[PDB]
Amino acid sequence: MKVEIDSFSGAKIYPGRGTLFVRGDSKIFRFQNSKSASLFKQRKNPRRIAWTVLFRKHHKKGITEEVAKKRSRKTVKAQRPITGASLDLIKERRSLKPEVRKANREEKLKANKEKKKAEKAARKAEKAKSAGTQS
Amino acid sequence: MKLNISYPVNGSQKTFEIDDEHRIRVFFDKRIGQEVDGEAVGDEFKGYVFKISGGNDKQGFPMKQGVLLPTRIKLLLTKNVSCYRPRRDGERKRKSVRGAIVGPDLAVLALVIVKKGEQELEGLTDTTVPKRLGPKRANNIRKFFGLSKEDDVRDFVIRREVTKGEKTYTKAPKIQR
RNA sequence: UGUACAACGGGGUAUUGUAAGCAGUAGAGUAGCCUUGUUGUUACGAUCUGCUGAGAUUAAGCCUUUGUUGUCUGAUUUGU
RNA sequence: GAAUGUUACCGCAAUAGUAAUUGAACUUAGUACGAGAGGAACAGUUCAUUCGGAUAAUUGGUUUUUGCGGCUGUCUGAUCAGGCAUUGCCGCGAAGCUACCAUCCGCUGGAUUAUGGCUGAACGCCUCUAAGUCAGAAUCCAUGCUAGAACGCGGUGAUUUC
RNA sequence: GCAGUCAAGCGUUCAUAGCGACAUUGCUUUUUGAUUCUUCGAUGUCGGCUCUUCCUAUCAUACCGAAGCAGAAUUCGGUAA
RNA sequence: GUGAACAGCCUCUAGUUGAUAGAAUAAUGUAGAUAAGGGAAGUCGGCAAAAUAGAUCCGUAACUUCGGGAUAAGGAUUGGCUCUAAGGGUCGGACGAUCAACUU
RNA sequence: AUUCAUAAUAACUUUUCGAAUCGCAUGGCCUUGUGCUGGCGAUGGUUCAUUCAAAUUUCUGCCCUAUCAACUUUCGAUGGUAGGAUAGUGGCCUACCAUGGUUUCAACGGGUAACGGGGAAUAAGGGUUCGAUUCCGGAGAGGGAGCCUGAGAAACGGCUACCA
RNA sequence: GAAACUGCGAAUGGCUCAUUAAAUCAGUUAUCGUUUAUUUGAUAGUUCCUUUACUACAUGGUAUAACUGUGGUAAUUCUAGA
Ligand SMILES: [Mg+2]
Ligand SMILES: [Mg+2]
Ligand SMILES: [Mg+2]
Ligand SMILES: [Mg+2]
Ligand SMILES: [Mg+2]
Ligand SMILES: [Mg+2]
Ligand SMILES: [Mg+2]
Ligand SMILES: [Mg+2]
Ligand SMILES: [Mg+2]
Ligand SMILES: [Mg+2]
Ligand SMILES: [Mg+2]
Ligand SMILES: [Mg+2]
Ligand SMILES: [Mg+2]
Ligand SMILES: [Mg+2]
Ligand SMILES: [Mg+2]
Ligand SMILES: [Mg+2]
Ligand SMILES: [Mg+2]
Ligand SMILES: [Mg+2]
Ligand SMILES: [Mg+2]
Ligand SMILES: [Mg+2]
Ligand SMILES: [Mg+2]
Repeated sequence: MKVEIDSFSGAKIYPGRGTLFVRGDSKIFRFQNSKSASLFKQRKNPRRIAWTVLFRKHHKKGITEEVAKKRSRKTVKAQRPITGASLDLIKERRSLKPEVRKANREEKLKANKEKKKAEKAARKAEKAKSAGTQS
Repeated sequence: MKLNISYPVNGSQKTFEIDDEHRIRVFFDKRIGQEVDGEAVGDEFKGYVFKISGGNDKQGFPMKQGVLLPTRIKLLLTKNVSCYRPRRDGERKRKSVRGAIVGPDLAVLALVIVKKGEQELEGLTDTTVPKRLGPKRANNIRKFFGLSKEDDVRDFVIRREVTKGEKTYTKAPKIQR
C-alpha cells in the first residue's frame, strides 16, 4: 500500500484520503484535502504559500540536519588471473627484483646487438652481389 | 527478479534468481549507486556489499542513472549517453527509458560487488578472468611495468601465442608514441 | 469525601497561513543637508526578508490531565 | 399518564404489522436441436436495477465555529486594536447535520395451489380419485424483524423514626 | 366493453392447434343513453401534481398444461394481484 | 466622507433608543442564503430564482421614415505605491517676479 | 568615391592560431655520445587571395477584374535618432519622436481550371493561343511550426510538437 | 582484414507544380552592405617566467567504442549493470 504525496503541499496522503484530479493532458494531481485542492483551483502558487514543502524548500526553512550529515565509507580487495597468466606467472613476474631485470635486460640487449650488425653486413653482402651478379 | 552480479576485481560475472518479495524488497526505493548489505538478500551473500548499477524492467527498457523516479519516462537523448547510440551526426531521439529507482517492475537488477562477504560465491570468487588486451602505447607499457624513460619497451610488450597446428606463433602489438 | 464532580490552567487534536514588536548597505524612486561620498547621511516609500509553519482559535455535543481553586443532606411523597 | 402495597431490575409474548425486487455478463456452449440459417437451459461465478433499514472512516454539500486570513466605505487624532454597513463582501474552514453525490446490511424452514404422478376400486378390464398417497409456485404459515395489551403475564432486589 | 353454447367455414389435408359465419345464452357498470329518487336558505367543474389503498378481465416476473412446440422466438391455457 | 449625485453606505448637530417580556431552538412555516454532476429533462408557460451591470479604450449586423437601430453584438482594462509630462492667475519691461488649483 | 588596403600608440581577452600527427627511404658528418644532422610527401594550421557558392540589391517588364475608389498605421503603415539583433544593409525588431507612404499614368481589393523564363502552335504582314512537362530560376516533400548537426538545411529517404 | 573509433558525404541528385500577380522570373545592375567547406596560390624564429639552484619535449592526461562477460522487453537499427 503506498503513501502518495500531495502535489501542491508535499503532504503525506494515506489511502482513502483526499482526491485525485486528472487533467486534460493527463497530468495526474493529488490533493491531501480540500484546502490544497482549492488553492490549486484558484491557481495559487505553492512556492508562495508558506506552509507547503515547496515554499519551505525554496526558503531554506528547516534543513540543518542535512548540513550536519557528512562522511561514511568502506572499500576494495585483490587479484584475478588473465588467461595465459595464472596468478602464479603474475606472482613470478611481479616479484623478481631489479638486478634480475638489468641482468635479463643487458643480456638480451647485448644478444641482439649482435643480430643488428650481422644483418647490416648481410646488406652489403646482397649488394656486392647486386653490384656484381654478372652474366 | 534476476540479479546480474559482477566481481570486477576478478573480471567475473554470474546471474542469480531471487523469488521472495521479502528477500527482494531490500532493493526497493534504493537508487543506482546505493550500497546494499548482503545478508538481507540471502545467506550465501552474507557480509557481501553490492553497489547497484542499473538493469532492465520487463518490456526490457534500461534504467538510466540520474533520473530519480521509479517509473518510465521518454527523454530526448544525445551523442555521448546511456541507452542511446546515435545513427548520424547530431541525431537525437526521443526514447522510452526506465527510472534509476528500483521497483518490482524490473526483470533484472545489475549489481557490482564492492566488498566480499564471509563466504565464497562459486562462479564469481572461485573463478578469475584474464584482461583481454595489454598496453600498446609506449608510456602505458612504462606504467603497467614501472620503468623509467631508460628501460626500453620492445621486450616489455605483451606476446600472445597462437597455433597454426604444428606451427605455433607469437604476436605482439605495435608500440605507439 | 471519591479511581468524586466542577471552574480554570496545562498537554494532545484541529483550523487558518506566518501575529504584535523590533531589525535590515531588501525596496521603484523623489526631495533636503552637508565634512561631497573605496558603504555620506536626512525625510518619505506600497512592499520584501528575519526572528516566524508563526500568531489567533480549538467543545460550545474533540481527547486527555500528578497542577490551581471550589463544591458535597434544599423540597415533596410513598406501606402489603 | 391517575388507579391496583411501594419502588427497582431482568424477562415472557397474545394481538397487530412485516419485504424485498427485477436484469445482465462469465461459464455451461457455439453445445442440445437443426440441411442450413441459426441456437437454449439447469448447477457454478461476478455484477447490476427498483425497493428498504441504518450509518458518517472516507469524498462531497452546508457555515453565526462570525474559527483564521484577505477586501471596500466610514467612524475611534495616528499606531495597535476595534465599531457600523439587518450575517458588509471574498478564500479557506473544524464540528454537527447530511447524498445512489457517500458507505454498510437486507434470514431459512414447513405446508400447499395449478400440474405431473403412485397405489386403486367403482366396472374381474381400464382409470392420478372414489378411500389412501408422492412431487410441487413470486402463494400461505412459521423462523426472522418492529411495537408490546397503558384493565395480558413471569422471575428478581430493596422495602421508612423522625 | 367483456365471456360463452351450436359448429357451417378458415386453417395444403384436418370443424374446434389457433380461429369461427348464421344464429343464440349471458356478464360488467371506468362508454353513452334512458329515468328524475336525493341535494337549488348550496355537496366547490376538467386536467395535472402528490399519496395511500382496493379490484382482476394478468402486461412483466414464479411454477405449470397446449400447439400447425425440432432449436430459438411465439402463441392458447391454468394456479397467481 | 465616499461617489456622477438631494443614491446607497458610515459620521457631526439635534432627536430617539417607543412599539409585552423570559426560557428553549421539534415539525410545518414566513423572510434571508448556499449547493457536487447535469442544465429547463420541471412547468400551460423559465413562473421563481440565477446570470449581466459602474468607468476607460477598442469594436459594433440586418433594416430604416436616414432621425435611428446602438450600451447592438463582441472584447481588453480597473488596487496600492513611487515617479514623469501637460494643462492657469496677477504684477514689473522672448524672458523676469509672485500667487494658486485640481485634473489628464 | 571611403574613416580603403596597410601601419603606429595605450590597453583589453573564462585568449584564437603558432604541428605532442602519418607514410616511404636510410644518408651524411666527428670531440664516436646510436651525437648532431638529413631526402622525397601526407594530413593538418592562422590570416590573405582565388575558385565553387550564397544572401541581399538598382533599373524596366506580368493574365482577367470598377457588379473593387480610395488604400496603408489591431498589433509598423512612411521617415528621423539610438540601441538590439543579423554573416551583414534595412522598421528586421525595440524604445523615443514625427505624420508620413500608394492611388484614374487604376492604387487597394477580388479572380486565376497562374509557378516564371528558354520556348510551342498557327506561316502574306500586323497578330492570336499556349508553355504541368528533357535546359535555367523558384518552391515543396500529407498540413503548420520549431530546431539539432554543419561550410552550407529552417533539411523531411534528420529530429521535436501539434493537426489529419 | 570483420567490427568499431575517427574523418568526409548524406545541403548534390531525382521528383512534383501545391502555393506564389510586383511575388517569382528575365534582361540589366550593386556589395564603399556580407557569409563562404572545398580547389588553387601565398602566409607563422616571438607561446614559459620575478628571469641562478627550473618548466616531461627523448614527446605530458584519462575515458570509451568495438570486444569479453552478466541481463531486460510480445515487439524496432531499444539497450542497462559490470
Ligand atoms: Mg600514432
Ligand atoms: Mg603516435
Ligand atoms: Mg644513420
Ligand atoms: Mg589544407
Ligand atoms: Mg530608424
Ligand atoms: Mg542589420
Ligand atoms: Mg496618420
Ligand atoms: Mg494621405
Ligand atoms: Mg482599368
Ligand atoms: Mg497552381
Ligand atoms: Mg514551365
Ligand atoms: Mg503562363
Ligand atoms: Mg498545374
Ligand atoms: Mg538572381
Ligand atoms: Mg501525398
Ligand atoms: Mg522541413
Ligand atoms: Mg520518400
Ligand atoms: Mg532529400
Ligand atoms: Mg489544419
Ligand atoms: Mg563517420
Ligand atoms: Mg573523464
